Amino acid sequence: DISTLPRVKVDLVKPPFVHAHDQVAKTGPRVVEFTMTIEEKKLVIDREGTEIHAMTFNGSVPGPLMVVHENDYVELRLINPDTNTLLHNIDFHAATGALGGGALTQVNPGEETTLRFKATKPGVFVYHCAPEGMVPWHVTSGMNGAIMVLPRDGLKDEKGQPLTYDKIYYVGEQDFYVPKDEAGNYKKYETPGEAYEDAVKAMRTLTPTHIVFNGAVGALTGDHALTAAVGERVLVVHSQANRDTRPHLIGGHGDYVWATGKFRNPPDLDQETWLIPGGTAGAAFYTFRQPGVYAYVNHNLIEAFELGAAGHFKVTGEWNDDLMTSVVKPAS
Amino acid sequence: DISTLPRVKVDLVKPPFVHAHDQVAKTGPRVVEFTMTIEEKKLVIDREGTEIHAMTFNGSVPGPLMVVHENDYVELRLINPDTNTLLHNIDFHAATGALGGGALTQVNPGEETTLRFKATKPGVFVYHCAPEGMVPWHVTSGMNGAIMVLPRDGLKDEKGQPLTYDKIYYVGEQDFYVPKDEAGNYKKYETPGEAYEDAVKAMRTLTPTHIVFNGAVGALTGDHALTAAVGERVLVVHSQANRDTRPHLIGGHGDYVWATGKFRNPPDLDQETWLIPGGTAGAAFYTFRQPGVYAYVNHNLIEAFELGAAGHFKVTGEWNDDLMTSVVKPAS
Amino acid sequence: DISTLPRVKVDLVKPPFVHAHDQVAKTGPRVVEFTMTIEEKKLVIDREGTEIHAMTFNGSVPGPLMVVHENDYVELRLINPDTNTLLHNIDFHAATGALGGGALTQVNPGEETTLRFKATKPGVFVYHCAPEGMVPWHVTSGMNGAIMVLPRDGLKDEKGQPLTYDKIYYVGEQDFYVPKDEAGNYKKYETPGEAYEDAVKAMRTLTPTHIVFNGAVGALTGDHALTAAVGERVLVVHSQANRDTRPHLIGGHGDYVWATGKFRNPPDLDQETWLIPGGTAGAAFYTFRQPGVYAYVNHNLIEAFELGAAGHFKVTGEWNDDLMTSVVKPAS
Ligand SMILES: O=N[O-]
Ligand SMILES: O=N[O-]
Ligand SMILES: O=N[O-]
Ligand SMILES: O=N[O-]
Ligand SMILES: O=N[O-]
Ligand SMILES: O=N[O-]
Ligand SMILES: O=N[O-]
Ligand SMILES: O=N[O-]
Ligand SMILES: O=N[O-]
Ligand SMILES: O=N[O-]
Ligand SMILES: O=N[O-]
Ligand SMILES: O=N[O-]
Ligand SMILES: O=N[O-]
Ligand SMILES: O=N[O-]
Ligand SMILES: O=N[O-]
Ligand SMILES: O=N[O-]
Ligand SMILES: O=N[O-]
Ligand SMILES: O=N[O-]
Ligand SMILES: [Cu+2]
Ligand SMILES: [Cu+2]
Ligand SMILES: [Cu+2]
Ligand SMILES: [Cu+2]
Ligand SMILES: [Cu+2]
Ligand SMILES: [Cu+2]
Repeated sequence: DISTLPRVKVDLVKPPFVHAHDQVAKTGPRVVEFTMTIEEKKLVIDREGTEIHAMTFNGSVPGPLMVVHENDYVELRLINPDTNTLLHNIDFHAATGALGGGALTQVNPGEETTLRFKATKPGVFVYHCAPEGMVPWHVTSGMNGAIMVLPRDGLKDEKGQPLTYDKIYYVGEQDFYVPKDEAGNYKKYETPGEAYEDAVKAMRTLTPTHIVFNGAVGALTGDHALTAAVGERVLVVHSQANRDTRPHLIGGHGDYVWATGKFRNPPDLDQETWLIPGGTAGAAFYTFRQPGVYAYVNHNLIEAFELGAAGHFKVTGEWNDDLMTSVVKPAS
Repeated sequence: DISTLPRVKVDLVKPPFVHAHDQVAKTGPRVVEFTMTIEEKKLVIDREGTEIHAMTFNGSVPGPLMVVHENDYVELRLINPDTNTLLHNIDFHAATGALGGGALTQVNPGEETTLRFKATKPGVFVYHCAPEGMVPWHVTSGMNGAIMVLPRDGLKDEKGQPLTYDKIYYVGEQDFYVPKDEAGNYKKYETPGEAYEDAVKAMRTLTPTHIVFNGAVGALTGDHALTAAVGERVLVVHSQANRDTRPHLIGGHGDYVWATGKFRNPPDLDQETWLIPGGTAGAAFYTFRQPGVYAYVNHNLIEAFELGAAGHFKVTGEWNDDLMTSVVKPAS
Repeated sequence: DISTLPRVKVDLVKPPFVHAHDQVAKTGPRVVEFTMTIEEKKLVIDREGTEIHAMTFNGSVPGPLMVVHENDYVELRLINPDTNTLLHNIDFHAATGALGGGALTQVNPGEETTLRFKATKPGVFVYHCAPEGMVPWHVTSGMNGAIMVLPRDGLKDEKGQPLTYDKIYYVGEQDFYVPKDEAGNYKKYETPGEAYEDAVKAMRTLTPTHIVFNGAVGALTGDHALTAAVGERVLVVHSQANRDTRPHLIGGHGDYVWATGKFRNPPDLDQETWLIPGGTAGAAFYTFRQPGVYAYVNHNLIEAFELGAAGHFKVTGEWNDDLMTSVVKPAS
């Protein structure tokens, strides 16, 4: 009887940050309420000024990470304002039935809907838009995110002992397929609907023009680098709604990885690189042991360093010479 | 001494159905006899009327699923009638030696051969044609299928308790590479041999023109949708003989998945999407909990909704509002 | 205190062979010293005489396999002679900090450097060149290899019992992207630097022109086939520094596979085919049971038989008819 359960309202934050939550559940099951507003907007995705018409949940690519516990109810109010032009919906891979909620959430511009589902399976899961006849176009225009359903007693290692993270980041990786003219220049369109048939042709090549983290080439660099300190335990959630990726922390490892993101399974240990299949979210836990700049990449290095799938951590603290040292610096 | 073992003759059925078998072995080891006849035939693969010269085992793409138990002997009579034009053979990934039987089964049109092998390893496995110098052409023309070798005591969960399926379906996913003229129109050929050099060039792009389930775009839809009922336990065997795929049940999960298809390993639990590498068969077990239409896709959504890798389940029974419900239907 | 540890100098051997080592450690932790010399050289990669400017560690593609034990120190002297033209470095995925050593090992032609790191995590790991702004170009020109960090007590099966290999081979798989003129003919260049902008354009297609084992189409065939005997236990280490692969032994299996190469995890059993993600090394253990020719392939069969990713084992000994036999040889 759901009317007797506590309700809690959560305000979502922009990726790669994550809203505040408890790892170990401090209450019984709740109905957790979220609101998202669909925004169709122009996005500049690279250093050259290439623009697309992005389709977003809450104004960002990816959409924000939602965090609940196993056997909570998720109640989502989804708003499609009349400033948009397209019909949208939402499919949660975490949910059971009705095409993951897609069949129940079709909203024209000017409409809203509220869906509730029970989070019965622990893990990270993709959510994405999926309107009949236009599914890949929506998804590859940026309309995807993830939801983390924590076990009520938090995360566990391969022996069942507690694993506790100090920080958590969300990396959404996005494949874009920007249409090109005959010579290979990217095309521009006034509206999203203009691009439709050129978008289909670009997608059918199966060759993305850009692969980015957090919506743009270089989005997780500079002043937007991820930060941590030596000794901190960091959880990195990584989603790809459409195409396989293979994350790698340059200078580190995945100490504990759930590559396909489902926490009832034991993690894989000591990974150099792991495969997250398209349509999946995964999670990697790492304890930093050395200070400095780290790069976090898709380890198809072309996709990383030419197409955009690379970000940075900046880590503070003490250098450990036992782990690594230059015995003879580069010299003639 | 094989002459003292019982012999049983099995008649194969068309995919996505599977011949009758026992999950838990009701007899000791047997020699299980199968016959397959190679058919080269014209196939229409999409709604536009694109035709290829398919190369098939038993007239279907994929070839039929064979089912035996661990330590049975498989005896296959392979017939290549003189109405075909090409040399064929068979390679079982389940078998040990002689290129999986490929070296022993080369049959010109007008010839037959009988191979026997012992099924020493439990799991689902690919089989495919593999004639010297023309291996990918045969495979990507549809000449592949799968064989399931059940443990003698049936399937087990991650704790070693019995898992029993009520229904079993076989989904063969096929990458096709249809040659195109300069403008991008699909070419046509009177005979398979005509296509050879254009087929090689099309394959070398590594970009399939169509990716389909059960031999055609929309083959597992409409009146050919897969069916189940709420509460039924369904095993879905999925093979891809040449290229990676990432199955996903839209509105459901893989409760227990053997992504690389080998049953001595514990299954992965609660999967949203799983990766079956090319040259592998995998298996996913799901208990349906909600009625309605489900879509089963390769979750590269371009491959699914543009190139053809999507089918449907239609599930009957009672809706459960506790799992999912529309709190406020789409409204202005 | 590292000055009190024994030092041992190892001389590396050309792939696919591996330098002599102990499986179970016969000493305490050591500093293990290796030298590698960078060689930029012309390489013929296919039967047609296509040439590239390869960038190599120690003259080979892949670079040589290094073998140490968990908690040894690796000390590498890296030499870039003044006959080379480019700046190089090395990144070990086995190492912790400084971009896997990349930040500390930048060597112009005419320079050398010595790096030491502690091998804290057991497994096979990729190493590769990774100079700032030119990472994929170096890697896809062949500048990668692998390092195996054995547990001090050797390898273990899924139950923790010892697994001992009689032979070990290293297969480096390399994706090349040879630039093409308008008609599709491969281009030629006097120097590596000439190719730079054409190399970037070729890479951005994400479509390799050649995928090879040990640096050339057909390198592991003929008199260079891998050898074994019936009853031998063989470990095959396989790396791919940039792109996913799916190894398969034709006529055999992976009895025990660490697909992502990290030995603290239990192996997967009875694999037909396994996925090694790009930027990973994996390892497969097999006991041969039948004599004859086996092919070891990437089971995207186009990549194998058209693009070059295939090699051979030749296995000697006794044929076992119980496992497989021709009951009726091919006949009219
Ligand atoms: O600015 N809206 O695509
Ligand atoms: O956009 N309707 O609230
Ligand atoms: O789905 N593409 O890896
Ligand atoms: O091909 N998937 O990155
Ligand atoms: O190890 N960095 O690609
Ligand atoms: O999907 N389990 O990591
Ligand atoms: O109709 N045979 O290709
Ligand atoms: O086609 N020979 O039976
Ligand atoms: O083998 N192609 O995923
Ligand atoms: O790229 N494999 O679907
Ligand atoms: O969740 N359906 O792509
Ligand atoms: O291959 N084991 O699922
Ligand atoms: O011959 N050096 O590229
Ligand atoms: O190339 N310097 O030793
Ligand atoms: O990274 N390509 O499989
Ligand atoms: O697409 N990787 O072989
Ligand atoms: O089974 N050989 O591709
Ligand atoms: O990465 N473990 O096989
Ligand atoms: Cu949408
Ligand atoms: Cu989906
Ligand atoms: Cu054939
Ligand atoms: Cu095969
Ligand atoms: Cu280099
Ligand atoms: Cu790397």
